[PDB]
Amino acid sequence: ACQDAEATWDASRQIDSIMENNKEWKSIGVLLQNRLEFNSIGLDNFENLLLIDWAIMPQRVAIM
Amino acid sequence: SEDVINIWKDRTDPELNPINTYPIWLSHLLLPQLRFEQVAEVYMADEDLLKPHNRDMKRLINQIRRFGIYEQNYTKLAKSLSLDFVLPARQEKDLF
Amino acid sequence: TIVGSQFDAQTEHVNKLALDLANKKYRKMALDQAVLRKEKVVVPAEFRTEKDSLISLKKELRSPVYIKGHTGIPDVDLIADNRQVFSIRRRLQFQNQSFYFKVGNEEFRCTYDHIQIHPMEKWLVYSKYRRYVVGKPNSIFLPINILPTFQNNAIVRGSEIVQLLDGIWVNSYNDEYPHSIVIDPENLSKIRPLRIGDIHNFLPDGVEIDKTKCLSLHQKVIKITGDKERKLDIALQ
Amino acid sequence: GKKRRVQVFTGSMLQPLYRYLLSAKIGVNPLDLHGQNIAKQIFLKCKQARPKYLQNDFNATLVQDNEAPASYFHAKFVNGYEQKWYLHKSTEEEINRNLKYFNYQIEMERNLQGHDDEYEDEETQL
Amino acid sequence: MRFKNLSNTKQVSFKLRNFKKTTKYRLVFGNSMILLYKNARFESIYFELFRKYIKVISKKKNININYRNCWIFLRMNTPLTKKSKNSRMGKGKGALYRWLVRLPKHYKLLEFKNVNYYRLNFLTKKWSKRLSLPLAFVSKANL
Amino acid sequence: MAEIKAIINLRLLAGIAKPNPKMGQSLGPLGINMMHFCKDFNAATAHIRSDIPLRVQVAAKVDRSYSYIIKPPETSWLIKKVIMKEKLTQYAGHVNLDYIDVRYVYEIAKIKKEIDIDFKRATLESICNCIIGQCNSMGVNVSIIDEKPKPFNPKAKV
Amino acid sequence: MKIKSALKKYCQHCYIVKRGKKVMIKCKIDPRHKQRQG
Amino acid sequence: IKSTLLINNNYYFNYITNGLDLKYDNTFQNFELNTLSIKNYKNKNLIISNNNQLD
Amino acid sequence: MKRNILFIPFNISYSYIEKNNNTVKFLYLYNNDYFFSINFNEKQSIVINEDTNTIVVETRNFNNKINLFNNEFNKFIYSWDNFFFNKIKFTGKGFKWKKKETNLFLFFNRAHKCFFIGNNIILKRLSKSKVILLKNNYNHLIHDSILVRTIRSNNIFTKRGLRFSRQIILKKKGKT
RNA sequence: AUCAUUUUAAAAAAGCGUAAAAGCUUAAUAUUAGAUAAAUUAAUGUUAAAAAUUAAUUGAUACUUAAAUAAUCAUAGAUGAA
Ligand SMILES: [Mg+2]
Ligand SMILES: [Zn+2]
Repeated sequence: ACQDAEATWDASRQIDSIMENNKEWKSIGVLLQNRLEFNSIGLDNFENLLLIDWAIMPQRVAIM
Repeated sequence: SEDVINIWKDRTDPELNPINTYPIWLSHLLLPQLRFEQVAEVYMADEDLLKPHNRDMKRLINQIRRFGIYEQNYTKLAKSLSLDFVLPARQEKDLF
Repeated sequence: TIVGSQFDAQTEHVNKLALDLANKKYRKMALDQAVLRKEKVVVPAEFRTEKDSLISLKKELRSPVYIKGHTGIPDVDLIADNRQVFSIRRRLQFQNQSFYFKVGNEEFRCTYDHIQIHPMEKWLVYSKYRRYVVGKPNSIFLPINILPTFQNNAIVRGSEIVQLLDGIWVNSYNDEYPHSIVIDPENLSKIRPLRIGDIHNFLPDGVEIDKTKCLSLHQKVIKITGDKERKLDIALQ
Repeated sequence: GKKRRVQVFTGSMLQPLYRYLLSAKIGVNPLDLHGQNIAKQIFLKCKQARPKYLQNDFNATLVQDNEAPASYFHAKFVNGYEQKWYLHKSTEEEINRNLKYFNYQIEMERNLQGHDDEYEDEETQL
Repeated sequence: MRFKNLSNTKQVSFKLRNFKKTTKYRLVFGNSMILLYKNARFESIYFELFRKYIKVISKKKNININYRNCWIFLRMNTPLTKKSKNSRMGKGKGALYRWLVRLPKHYKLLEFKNVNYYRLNFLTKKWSKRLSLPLAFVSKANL
Repeated sequence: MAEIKAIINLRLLAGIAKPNPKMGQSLGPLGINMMHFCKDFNAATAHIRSDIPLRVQVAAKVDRSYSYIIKPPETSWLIKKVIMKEKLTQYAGHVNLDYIDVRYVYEIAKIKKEIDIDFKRATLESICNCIIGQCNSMGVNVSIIDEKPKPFNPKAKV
Repeated sequence: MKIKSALKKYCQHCYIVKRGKKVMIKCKIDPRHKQRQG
Repeated sequence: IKSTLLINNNYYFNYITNGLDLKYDNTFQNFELNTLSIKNYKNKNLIISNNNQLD
Repeated sequence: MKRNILFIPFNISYSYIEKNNNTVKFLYLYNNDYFFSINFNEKQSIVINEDTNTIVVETRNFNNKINLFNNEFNKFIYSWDNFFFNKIKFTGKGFKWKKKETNLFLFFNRAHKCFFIGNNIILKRLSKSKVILLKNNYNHLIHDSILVRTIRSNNIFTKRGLRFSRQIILKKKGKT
């Protein structure tokens, strides 16, 4: 019953909007990248259902 | 000199160990590295057993960048090759 | 590849989207080979007259059309544009899909049977079709399309499926009829291949086989080889 | 197939552009958008290119000068010539014909001095 | 002529001073085919010149196919007699020197089953240039 | 001058580099001193066994200058050691008979990575997948084996 | 030169030139490839 | 997502022809040291970094 | 579209003029010695740069003659206070010349006389195997330079004979 | 046999080349500038959403399938355009 919807389904489509209208996201994001050092990724889609606000891998880490 | 891999005279022979001792990515080698071609047939049946790991995708794409160049170079051959000569065939080659 | 390896190692986990997607299409197609899409197609056109000769049309880039009818039905012959005709091919579904023709308020179902092209000149001569009516038998071509199965044990290793027939001719008596046929050959083997009667037993009630076209139900489609090593060891020894 | 036996030589008619240069100085405003990238490409052709067809003392540079009016391409030739070409409006093609307008003359100056500034015929065939 | 006793009997057939026939072409066995496009006397050397070049296509080493590729139906039909040099007219009919095939307009010379589309178009063009006849190549794709 | 005239692949023993006349056919007409050349080779490869054949490249230049570069031994030769055979299959794919186990592949890949300049950017999965395709062309397979092999010294043309 | 009614290009470098009703081929490499149509 | 969050941008570009001038000195170009934010997102020569010096 | 380019030297200074009616457009070149004008149709649009002394042209009329219009216009201006130049050589055994006041004497294994006489040129010898010509028109030069060439030219077997200093030379093996 | 890796991209190569090597060019591709991407048809009345729309045509450009029309050439004899 969910077959057709999941085909076209993608969570990453939300990225271009959240990159604009969320200052809480960027300002701490600035700190993660510029100043300190980790293998940060950014918005990473959790099995096409969520997009984690900030994450680190392969350690399966989340900063929501 | 009872050396198996030792190129350096100074070093010693790295000895075997249990397979669990090594990183996981050796396990992805023993499995049959599929083409992207059979891999779709797997997805046609949704065989949960055989499915590619993540690194497989890069190698499948490099089959696919390289297969596109195989056709473009074939079509030139099929159209410009003198009838005296022979084409390579695209089927199996049963010997004996 | 398109990104350096050093960055890909950080993002090796990302590629699940790649493989999780290909689950969806190739499974969807593999199960949707059988079904006609539920979408109406229409072809505006005009009647035939004795005035409109071929070569007159063919400078105007129209085309003749021909329909063969069925029991008790009269034939119909029409005029249409070429670019309509090729667009009708250009669907997936061309072998069987139901196409209508609107002359005026009237509509005439049809199917594709074939087209003739003038081979030395390579322009469209005519576009031939076959009538379809609901309450009466109607010739259609049901292609056979075999799925892969990693559930059988002989199919997986060193054996080869052999599709001796591409499709089946039948007679349909109802509105919606199946596009094609799909088979799961697990229970098959070298010992028994599939035969047409194994299909005749499994069809809807509105369908029947056109015995006038086929030879015998005991005819067989899918055949399976033996093992290769059991040959190869014997070949060398 | 078959072996060529006629050898057509095209070495003497080879006339590259940056050959009579001694130096170069790229100038960049970060406020240009058309005059930046034009100078990017030239700096490559000064170093990415081959050193045979350049002088031995050829040194090209790049500097970010916010104070300039426009991004520039300053240049210096062998026999004394020196110029500047701003780049906020021009193209890469309008520049080359200026370079020919110098390089065509330096031959007329150096040949009179006796200098063979030409290449062997065997350098590039067709 | 008479097909009953070919080798034994002596054979004669009328030259046909204006013989024209068209036979509606259609594929039966396979996918692609070559067909003739003009009434003509098809020799044998018109075939034997480009006989190998079909084998190189349809047949290849170390590959086995169960089904059949080519279907040919050519047979000789016309004896093509002739007189000697210094012979007056009358006093009978001439003698033999060859045999041929009188083909109609739309004649399936060859019928193919899954053979390389790209080579047959390269073949039939060269075929038709030696022969100077109009020939065609057809595939179920274009139709 | 610094411009590259030519490139040559070679094969050499580590400490027995010597002006063999069967290498002057390549380096003769370029005017390179085989003696002065082989000196700088044997000097570097003193930390390597002398039985082993390596390979090297030489960017021969327009002034008959040179700049030698060293690479690991031939990847095929290394496997013939483990496999204890000298000659491999005519055919490939159809005739598959040989067997290595992964636990040496993981060790001979390090050979390539520790030395070869091309793989400095690369990971180990990458390198290990390179030889498996080289193994498909040869009649070789990767299967678990508990045992160890015994020594063998497969030939090299030198 | 050699008069070919049916002209033909042997090498890629061959090219066509038309001087009035006159037609021919020329090559920058092999001067034997050149032709005329008559 | 990195390109928006950078502050001290340092645009770079190559002037490489081929690695033969570097291989034949047993050298090469590193990117593990200072694995940077961006490499060749749109312009397939550009690199961006924070470090005002980058060797 | 091909947007042809008109070079202007540095010694030259120019102006561009139009009517109030804007139905006429023309251009004026002016030097210490000379002056020269030429118009542009309503269908030719124009762009100018003082940065390069180059002018760019589009043509809605799609006339292909403009590509020749350039070379005349370009060279006709550089023909003011600048020369064109060319150089000639030879290589051989029994070859020589002698030079006396734009009257060049050639001795290349020929029974007859081979004088070359220059009307309104410059000719100055730099070595035994080299001589430069100079003149303001390019088309008279080649007619002046090529007459020297036709006495002996490059053998296709050996590069012995005369030749220009920039040319396509042919070679063919012989007597291996 | 047609694997695999590094690459922004690069064929166990579609070809020339070599005693074998070397060396040259296409496919695939980047930087910069110039620069084509324009017109439409049919659907569930109004409520999902930091978000996502199907079937389909015509036309500009390049690759590709190819055919048709028009002009030109496709050597000419023997009393003199004929
Ligand atoms: Mg390769
Ligand atoms: Zn040519």
